[PDB]
Amino acid sequence: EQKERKIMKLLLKIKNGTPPMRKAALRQITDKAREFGAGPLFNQILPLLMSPTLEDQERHLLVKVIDRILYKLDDLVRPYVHKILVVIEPLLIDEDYYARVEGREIISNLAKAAGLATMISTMRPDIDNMDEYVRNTTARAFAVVASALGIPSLLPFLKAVCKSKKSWQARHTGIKIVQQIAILMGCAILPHLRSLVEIIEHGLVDEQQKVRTISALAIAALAEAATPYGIESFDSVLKPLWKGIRQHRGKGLAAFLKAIGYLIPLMDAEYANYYTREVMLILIREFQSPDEEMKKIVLKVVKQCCGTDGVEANYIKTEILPPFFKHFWQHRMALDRRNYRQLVDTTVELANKVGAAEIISRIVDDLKDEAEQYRKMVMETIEKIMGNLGAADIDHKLEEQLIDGILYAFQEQTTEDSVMLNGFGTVVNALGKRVKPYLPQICGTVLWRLNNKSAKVRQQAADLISRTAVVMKTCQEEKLMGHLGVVLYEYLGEEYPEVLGSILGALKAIVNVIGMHKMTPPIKDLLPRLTPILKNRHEKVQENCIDLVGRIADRGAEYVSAREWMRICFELLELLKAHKKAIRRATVNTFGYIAKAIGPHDVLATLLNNLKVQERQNRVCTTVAIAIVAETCSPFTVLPALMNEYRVPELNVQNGVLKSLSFLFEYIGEMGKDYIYAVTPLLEDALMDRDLVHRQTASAVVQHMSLGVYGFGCEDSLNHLLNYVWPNVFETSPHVIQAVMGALEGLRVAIGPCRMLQYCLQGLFHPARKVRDVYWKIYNSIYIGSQDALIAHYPRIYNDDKNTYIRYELDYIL
Amino acid sequence: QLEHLQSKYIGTGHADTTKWEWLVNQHRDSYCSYMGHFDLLNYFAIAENESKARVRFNLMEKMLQPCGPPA
Amino acid sequence: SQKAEVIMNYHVGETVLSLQKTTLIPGGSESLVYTTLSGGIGILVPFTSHEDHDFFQHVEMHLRSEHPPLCGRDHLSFRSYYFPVKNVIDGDLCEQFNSMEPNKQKNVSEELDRTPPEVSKKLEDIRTRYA
Amino acid sequence: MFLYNLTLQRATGISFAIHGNFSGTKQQEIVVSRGKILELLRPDPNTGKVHTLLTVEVFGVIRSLMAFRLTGGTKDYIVVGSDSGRIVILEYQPSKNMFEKIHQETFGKSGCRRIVPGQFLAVDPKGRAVMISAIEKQKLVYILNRDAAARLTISSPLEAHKANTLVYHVVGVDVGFENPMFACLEMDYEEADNDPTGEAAANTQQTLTFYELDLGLNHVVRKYSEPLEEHGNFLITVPGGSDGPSGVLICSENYITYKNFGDQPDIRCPIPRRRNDLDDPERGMIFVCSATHKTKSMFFFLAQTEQGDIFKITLETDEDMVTEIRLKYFDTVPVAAAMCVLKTGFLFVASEFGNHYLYQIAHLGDDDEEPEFSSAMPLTFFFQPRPLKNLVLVDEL
Amino acid sequence: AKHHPDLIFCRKQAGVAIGRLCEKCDGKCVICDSYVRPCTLVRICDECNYGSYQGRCVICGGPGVSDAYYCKECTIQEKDRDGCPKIVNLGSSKTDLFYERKKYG
RNA sequence: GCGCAUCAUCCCGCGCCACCUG
RNA sequence: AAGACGCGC
Ligand SMILES: [Zn+2]
Ligand SMILES: [Zn+2]
Ligand SMILES: [Zn+2]
Repeated sequence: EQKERKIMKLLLKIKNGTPPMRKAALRQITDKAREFGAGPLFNQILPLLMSPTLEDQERHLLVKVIDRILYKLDDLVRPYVHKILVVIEPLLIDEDYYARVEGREIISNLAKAAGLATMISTMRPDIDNMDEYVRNTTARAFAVVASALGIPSLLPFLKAVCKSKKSWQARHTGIKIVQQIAILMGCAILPHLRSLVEIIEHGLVDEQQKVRTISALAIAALAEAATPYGIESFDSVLKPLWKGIRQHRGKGLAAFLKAIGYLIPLMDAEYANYYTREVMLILIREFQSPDEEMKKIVLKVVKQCCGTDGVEANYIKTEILPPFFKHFWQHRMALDRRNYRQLVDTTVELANKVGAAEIISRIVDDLKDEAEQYRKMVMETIEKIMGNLGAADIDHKLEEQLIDGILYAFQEQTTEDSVMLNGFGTVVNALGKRVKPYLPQICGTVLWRLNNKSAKVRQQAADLISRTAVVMKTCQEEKLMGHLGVVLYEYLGEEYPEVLGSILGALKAIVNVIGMHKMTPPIKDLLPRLTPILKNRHEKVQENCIDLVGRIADRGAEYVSAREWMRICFELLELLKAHKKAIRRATVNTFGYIAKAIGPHDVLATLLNNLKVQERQNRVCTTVAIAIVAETCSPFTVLPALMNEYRVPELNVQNGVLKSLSFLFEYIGEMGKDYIYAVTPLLEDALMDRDLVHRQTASAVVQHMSLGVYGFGCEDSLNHLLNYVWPNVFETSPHVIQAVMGALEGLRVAIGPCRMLQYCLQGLFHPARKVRDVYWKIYNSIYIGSQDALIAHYPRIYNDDKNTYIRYELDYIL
Repeated sequence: QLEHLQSKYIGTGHADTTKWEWLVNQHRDSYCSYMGHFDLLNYFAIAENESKARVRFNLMEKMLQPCGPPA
Repeated sequence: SQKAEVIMNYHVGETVLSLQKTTLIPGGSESLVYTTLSGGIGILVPFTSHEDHDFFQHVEMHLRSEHPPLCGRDHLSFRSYYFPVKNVIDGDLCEQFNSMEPNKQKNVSEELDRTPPEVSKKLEDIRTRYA
Repeated sequence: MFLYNLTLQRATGISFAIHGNFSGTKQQEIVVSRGKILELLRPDPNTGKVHTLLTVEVFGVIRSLMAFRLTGGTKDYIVVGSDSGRIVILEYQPSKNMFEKIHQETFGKSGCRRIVPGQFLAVDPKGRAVMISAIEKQKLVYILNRDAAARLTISSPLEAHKANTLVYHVVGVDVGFENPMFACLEMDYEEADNDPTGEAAANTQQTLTFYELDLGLNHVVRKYSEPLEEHGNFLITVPGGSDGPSGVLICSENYITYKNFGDQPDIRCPIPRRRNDLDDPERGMIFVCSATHKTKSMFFFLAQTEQGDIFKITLETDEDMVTEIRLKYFDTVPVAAAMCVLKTGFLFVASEFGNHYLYQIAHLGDDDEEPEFSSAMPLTFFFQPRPLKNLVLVDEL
Repeated sequence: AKHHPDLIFCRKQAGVAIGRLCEKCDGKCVICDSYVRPCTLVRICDECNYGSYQGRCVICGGPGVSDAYYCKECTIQEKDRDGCPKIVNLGSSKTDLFYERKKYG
């Protein structure tokens, strides 16, 4: 009927149309859902999710509106909990991070809003379902719902399910639930570890292969969730696991090995060492297994065993390194992804534990292999080892072999990846002074890679130069660095944008490593060459050139004429519409250095004229620029211009200058106590009931000044400012409420809680309700912070004939 | 919607909190501050010919139900 | 009607039951000697010059920023316990400046463009003049 | 209009006291805390004189102070709880002659707040954990451990909050290499404010709550809740383990109660009174301070009453069961806020007001001419005060 | 955080570990989003730092490259003596942004 | 449906949270 | 081209 006839229109409005229309439609959906109900609304919403042709955007919007309407409704979704659950199950079973996060949030909201009894009633029957996908999604649902509202409320229920005898399916489901709780909760199951261990023990004893495998997985999950402590609660599981290790084979063997490897770090050093010695024979017997999953499992087990302190370097080297290294270095197993990452992690952990010497000395030869994946793997291991351990263990032979290997690897640059550059940079940084003889070779190779076939490999060459400039400068080869700089200077005419950005980054690095006065290119000609680069449109070149000219202004401002200073300021104003925030921050920094170098008159006049762009993106940037100019220059030479610009009746100009005053007061801090008197008439004018934005800006200025001048005795003007700020509490807009609350908090921390208590005591018991509510919230805000002074600031209340309200202990006289 | 810190604090009033709760909270805070401050406790123990232990014991007993019984 | 205004505020930390303004050392100057309920006796010394006041304020601020109290309590917050501090300079940090290791005291000495010996001389000048 | 603040005389009154080997040597030292000044002073056994060795100001209000040491170590650390919402562990360096901070962990807002920890502090006797508690609704537990570098380490705080409860005193309980145990005089008041009939004062008894510390599970749980016949004041830590049985003594009005977890029967013993009391009989008698002496041969407890009578408390017990508590009158001294019994036959008394004395114990008075009392005697007790006989005054501050 | 009221903090007991910030949030304050006067470090809670969550940005959730800090104003306002200042929500803007990017990308 | 205005709000092109699979 | 908020013809 009419209730349903108003549903599809809103659905088509929110699914089709401009964003304003769908936002408004969502607004009256949220507003009118109190009278709409839940029954027909869900009866119409759910078939939309049941549509096979559902899209990502439609599903996301519908789940969001369902989440909001369910948050609004406390206990009005009880009859449809089962439907919501069974329709969210496909949403959460998906392999999308955002989708599964939204699904788990939905189920948590279901658990919080709805009672446990109805959930149990609609929840029990599907535990013993024959289909496996529904069992998996129901296991995820149990995990999230037990995460909500706490696990102990349903822990005995889980024990009862796991103690089932009718079929092994119920025990499998219960062990899956325990594993899911272990994998999701993390550290929230530590107090309840013993009961879960006892529950999983008898399932482990069970003869069913699936049941014992899932029990081993649950034990491993519990161990990894209780990694720091919990061996005392796990010492009763070791014997069946050892029996399975010594008897079972196949997938069960893999699960038991994973469980024991997870449990090994839990115990002490001696027990872990003995168990690693026991399992090393089986590990060696299993290394050459064709299965990739088992190889990954044994790699993880080996890494965990090696991470423990029970083993020793000599023993591990003489037992496990030769066979593992012989059977775990092949291209066929290197072609994988999970095997790739697991092998990298295992090798780097082993190198950290036992040492890097041999583990790099007998892989530098393999670095020469023509395979690109093998080269990438060995270089990743090398760079991880260099970053983690260090490089103070290399002799001449190993270091020259490593240099030859890295040079050969970089020479055969076939794939497109930055890992090449990262590895080379880490290697050269780790080597330090010991690589100084070889620098001409790298210089020649990088030059040869630079000058060929029209700027394609020049990107990585310039990135490499920028990365290695530090060691290049510390190698005392100043003439070579100057030669590279000047050559790259005439190589500035490249049309390619990414190549130009790499060139700009390399120029930044070379001018940063060495002093600017020693740079061979002409700066007086460099700036006119960089100005067209400033007029470029690509983001990378724009940010690089803006930071470069910021460095120019910071250091090399003496050799730059004021005419081109003003011009590049003009294109800085023009460029302020950049999308990236880093570009805008660098731009306002450039204004700061320029105004520090030259008198803040022309730049200030140009900045003050950019407050009429009809877009707040440029206005805030100009505000920050004006604030930084006033901070880096004399404040008393900027304020009169700010007031003169305020004199115009332009609302945008007034808002900009007020924000500039707020930012300046925030930046200067305690030094600005002398300028408090100069801005009092402006604050009084802004605090007048004319514009909400004016009141917000005035409150922000008051709060910033109060925080800045706190502790220096400036209460005379602060009290007068509060006298006008206070009548702004009665507002409805959230932004002005937040600004007023911040201003009053600053005035409280500056003046003291006594005056705030005096003001808030006027209407704490007012006959009306809204004034009482706002006074109570203000009083709570005051009472939360600096409570120890209100006791002295409390007033005196006369006691009644039935209760005592007078503290007689304070009336004692000595 | 940052009211979590408001609700997670004990000793502050709200919309329909009566006078009795406010006064008993004030008395409890005053007693706790008296106990914390050594100088005021010493002043109290000097005013009456007693000991600091007895004064703090009596102050602890006064924390059971200040301002008479609830109405 | 007419209301007076407070021009100075401080928090000694202990109850004060004595307050007098009389000279202590012959040939000295008037000081505001006070005695507290905890058994401590202190005096208040006015500043005879603006340069000395600026130097003392800079020293106090630098010590507060560089040398925190042992129990991890904010010195400014401790002094502004019940009411904000007003026109009072704490000398406890200035006297404790003589107890730190040489590195930090020398570092703050060039940071103030001064030298530790004359700094200690200036610190002891007030003590030997007003007490 | 600018004044300079100076301090001609430092604070002298003593609010807390503690003793230990703070220099790593066999020489005992005393660390007492003033109102806002922390200073170290030690006596000379050869001459009996006391000289201050270090004096610093902390710019804060000290609410608790006690010392501890790690097992197998030789140096004692200093833990102080100030009005700031953080805990700091100190260490004394004899070479630098100054206190060196070792750790600093923040857990709440600053100031003497009702629900901010810092008022009550407890340390495990073995020296493996420290507990800090608030007046109401807040309790925190920390784990003390030594890494491979022989440096102090601090773990994360533990959640031990209980809503709508009041805590009177917190003190550690010896377990003898078992999990650390903490006992407090926790009591509830939720029903007190919900009864308009005025019966809040009546039918409301204290409880002796016990808290474990499970290292394996890294969590704290309440152990028991035993109602008490009458309100208590403070607890005493009985040296447990191999040297004596574990337990706690409860000090109340005209009575002392011994309690222990398990199947330990309660022991009660009335506090003896003077001969022909000139005070009002209706006034009760409580305890103001206590000390201990964990001698290897035999341990004993010292306590002081409101009027200053010193009672030597001797505990008689079987291998695992307590038999009786034997009280005995030692001497009479001025009322002291804190008392510490030093080694080598020296006793330090930090008087509540006036000068502080340093007596010297000469005769232990084991079964002297004065008869002793016991809990086995059916029904009060009366003793005749005598001048100073066991203690001999040597030096005073 | 400040700009978006939807994001909320876990507000749990502070631990011993130190939070991290990504390159984008290198200088932003964890509360008021300011780049002025970083004084004190930021402590993280045990729940917010476990396994995969280790070395993650406090504000957005990227890889951790720099240590977090508290600004001078936040320290003055006594706001750093509170619970864990880590956002547990994923943000409403991020979901819509990712969905539209996936659709038009 | 019009004209507006605020939050140094987003603008980053794909990311990776225990997993698929005989 | 996007997350929220408030303003009247
Ligand atoms: Zn980030
Ligand atoms: Zn957290
Ligand atoms: Zn901040």
